[PDB]
Amino acid sequence: AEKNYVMAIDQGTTSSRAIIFDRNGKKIGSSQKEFPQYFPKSGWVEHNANEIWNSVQSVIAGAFIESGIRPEAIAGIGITNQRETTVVWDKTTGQPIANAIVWQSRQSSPIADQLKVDGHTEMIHEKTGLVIDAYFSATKVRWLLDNIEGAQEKADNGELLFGTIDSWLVWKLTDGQVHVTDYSNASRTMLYNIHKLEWDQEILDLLNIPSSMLPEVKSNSEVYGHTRSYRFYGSEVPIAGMAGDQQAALFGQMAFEKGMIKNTYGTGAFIVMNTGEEPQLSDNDLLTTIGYGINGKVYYALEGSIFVAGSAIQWLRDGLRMIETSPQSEELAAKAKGDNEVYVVPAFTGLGAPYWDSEARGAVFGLTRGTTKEDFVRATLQAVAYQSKDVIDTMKKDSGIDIPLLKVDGGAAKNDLLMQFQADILDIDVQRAANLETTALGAAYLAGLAVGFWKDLDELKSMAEEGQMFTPEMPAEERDNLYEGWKQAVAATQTFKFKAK
Amino acid sequence: AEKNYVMAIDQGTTSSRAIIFDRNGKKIGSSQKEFPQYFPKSGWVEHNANEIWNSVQSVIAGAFIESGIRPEAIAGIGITNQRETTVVWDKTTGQPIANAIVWQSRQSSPIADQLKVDGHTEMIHEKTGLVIDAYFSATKVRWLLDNIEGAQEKADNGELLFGTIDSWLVWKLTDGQVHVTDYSNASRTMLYNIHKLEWDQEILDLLNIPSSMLPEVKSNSEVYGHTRSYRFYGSEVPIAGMAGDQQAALFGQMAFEKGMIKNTYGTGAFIVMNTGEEPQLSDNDLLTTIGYGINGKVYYALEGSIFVAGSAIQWLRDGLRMIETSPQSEELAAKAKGDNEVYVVPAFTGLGAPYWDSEARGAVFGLTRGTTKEDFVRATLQAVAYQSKDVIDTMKKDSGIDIPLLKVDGGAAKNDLLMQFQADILDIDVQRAANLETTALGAAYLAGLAVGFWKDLDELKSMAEEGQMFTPEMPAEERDNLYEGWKQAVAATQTFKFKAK
Repeated sequence: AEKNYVMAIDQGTTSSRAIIFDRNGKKIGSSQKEFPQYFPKSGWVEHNANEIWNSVQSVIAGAFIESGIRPEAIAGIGITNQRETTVVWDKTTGQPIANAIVWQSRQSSPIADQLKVDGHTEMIHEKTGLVIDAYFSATKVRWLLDNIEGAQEKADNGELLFGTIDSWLVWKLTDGQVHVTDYSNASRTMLYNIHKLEWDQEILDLLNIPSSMLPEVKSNSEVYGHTRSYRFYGSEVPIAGMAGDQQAALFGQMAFEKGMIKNTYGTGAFIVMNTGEEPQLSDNDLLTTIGYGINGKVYYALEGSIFVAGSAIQWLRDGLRMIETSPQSEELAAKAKGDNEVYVVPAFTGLGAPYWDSEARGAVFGLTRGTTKEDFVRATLQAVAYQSKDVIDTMKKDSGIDIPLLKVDGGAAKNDLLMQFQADILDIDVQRAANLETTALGAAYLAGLAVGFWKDLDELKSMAEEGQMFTPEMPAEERDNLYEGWKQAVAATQTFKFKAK
Repeated sequence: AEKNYVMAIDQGTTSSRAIIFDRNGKKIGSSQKEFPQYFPKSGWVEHNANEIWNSVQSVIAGAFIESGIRPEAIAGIGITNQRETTVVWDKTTGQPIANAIVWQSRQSSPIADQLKVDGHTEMIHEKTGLVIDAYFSATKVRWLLDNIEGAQEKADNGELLFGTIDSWLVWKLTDGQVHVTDYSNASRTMLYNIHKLEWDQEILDLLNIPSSMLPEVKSNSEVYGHTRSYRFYGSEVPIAGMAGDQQAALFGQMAFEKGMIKNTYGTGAFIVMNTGEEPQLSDNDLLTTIGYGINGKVYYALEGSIFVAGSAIQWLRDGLRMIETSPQSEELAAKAKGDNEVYVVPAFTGLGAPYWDSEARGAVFGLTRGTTKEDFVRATLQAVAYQSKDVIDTMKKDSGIDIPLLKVDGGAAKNDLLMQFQADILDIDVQRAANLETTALGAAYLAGLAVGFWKDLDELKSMAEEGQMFTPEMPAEERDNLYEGWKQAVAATQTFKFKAK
């Protein structure tokens, strides 16, 4: 009955993963599994919430199998997830009313556009810290209530429940007894007032979304409940940590103080800076969101979202069929002999921060007869490094402070050439985490703190390990020219706004 | 809780699988997973027994996840397995002393040859119904005790245990509380007397194998014990059915009466005929083994083993890299345009029944400038149909009876073209099971009968499923020419016995 381990579940965009950690933060067992991605229409991205649940069941079992640990030895469970993605389900049957709409989907953009034409931009920003876009949960719920036959009526009759992925997983783990979400995930819905810390009745009324659908909002570190005995191999394990994946990574990077910033390279790339208990500054071209709430306090953050990063490589593999495997991209890019003047702006679903141009589409520039597959792949990889600079330069201007160090993590961070390029273009040190899955580590820490597995933040910091440090080694003239080309490439991309009439 | 399902675990040569069945015998959930194959020296084949256990834990979990059924709803578990494969482990640590030696391995052939030169053939055949060969467990255990430093002494002191895969799995499921095996698996060890129904001391003494290593032998349908709640996802479930995979298939085909025969096409192909409560003395060139023990009686069988069947296709994929995937073989074979005079005799590790020539190796004949990849693949696939005829003709000769019908199952039986060819060459009806995994079905039936899930054999017959029937449609002339060529090819293969030095 000795509880010597904590489990973290990371439900991502294209795969789910579960990891069991010991008191020292060491990985004892891990498992990962992909699940189906659906693209019913150009720009639309959907997931089957039941398939997501099955992938989570699979990796939880997989982690126990690799570790050889008994479920009764788990002290607590932490859950982290792809944010914004929306699920609406029937409370009695627990069956989703349709596929979940992924954060990547643009299917609800017409609703978002209408909200802007009505002049609600400043209003929404004041309350939520966000920009009006189909990226967030709000318009996705509206889309579901508009397009799923009889859904609005069911919702008005209090038969339907809304939830981002964290809420959906806890509902499953507690078999319908707990319907909750944490501050971080709630702030990404565009339905939550991040200053008053409550669901915004004004926005809810505006979008005709009943309150009966909404989960209780709680902190990121506390016992929300426990797994049903039959939901965790006979044990009732405490579910005590919850956070959106990018915020969990911030916590896992131990970015607990104002100014601390990180970038996670995954399906998309997300730069997040801790701004403390007071979001006292300008957040122009960025997002003001809740980093995490612990010990009765709420810590805000500034964020810059780059929608397409790893998915650009997936496109080279599945769309153009240019590369056989995603990891192969690194091999090909390292062999590029071009002048490095080719630019790929993979804005498949619009440009993210600091642009926020939903009308822009993917583009390529500087192509010559000598451009090779290697050059094309290299340009595609470099795009995330360039836009990360666009975001960091914006943060520096908004915060007014200086950023001498960037902590990084995520799958793509494994590419040494790319991380070196990132440091080179930014002209600041880039410190990679000892273990790329800092997202899961962050969730584990939140749960661990809630159940006393770890006594306080200081004990966490004592587990810190030093990861590979990448220092700039590129002249000012070169990096200036490289970045200038990128700026002009994005500008040209933004001029192409063809709309068939 | 209410028990409305039965689970079957089939631990095969290259993969493991778990299937959950309902009262009507319908599949509610299934899962399969491959595990590592090790080839240390040419002719040697080994498995890591812990990796096999992990593959089983994986598919058990996968079957529950796909089915949506809870372990508390399982009435009983049936276990079936690759036969002969040997594991020797430390009773205390539970750790295997080395990799398990697979039935395919020839590493113990020097030990088997030495037994023949010493003239023990008649003695062994009379006691076990088998032939002296590295195929069976006996020489594998001796190999382990000869080559694993300190193993013999630990065995003499009773610290080591021996077990075929079924025994190892039950040992793992009961966390070392039960060390048992069934009649069918014990009969394949070449250490068990199938007439007296007990381990044979004379053979044990001959091979210097301590009786302290041996498991208790029980029937194929009875509760051997219950799972430990932490070894079967939270529940203590009866383990009530156990049988070698080929015998489990025989039971699943419902070949309960004397004369009923079947062939299972998988990694290898095995023809098994039920001989009733009487072991057939006229078994020249074949094997007399135990089919299964149930209702207080023991039913024997006559067997013909074709070692290389599906593994020949695996060879075309991984060895010659002639085909991209195993299923691609059928598509290629269907396109062959040659006159079908190319013969492939895939005796990689020697010829099985009715030849039993351990010195023969793989060979090909009838090649011409016009022979294509398609022709080569078709010839490879046809080899199993030809040797199956060699086996069936031997059974007819030994039993002195006709065989009008042959029931077939197995993953490879899915090839309509191959099954029709089988029927054409044999000139008899070939009835394929509606459910190719009759092996798992047989295991589920044995376990079901043991826990009263099904009351009797007549109830099993009631849920019988009708499969595709294949009738001969090839003229005697073509039929005889095709087969005559095969006989001449095998004869030529047996003349090549080159031994360096």
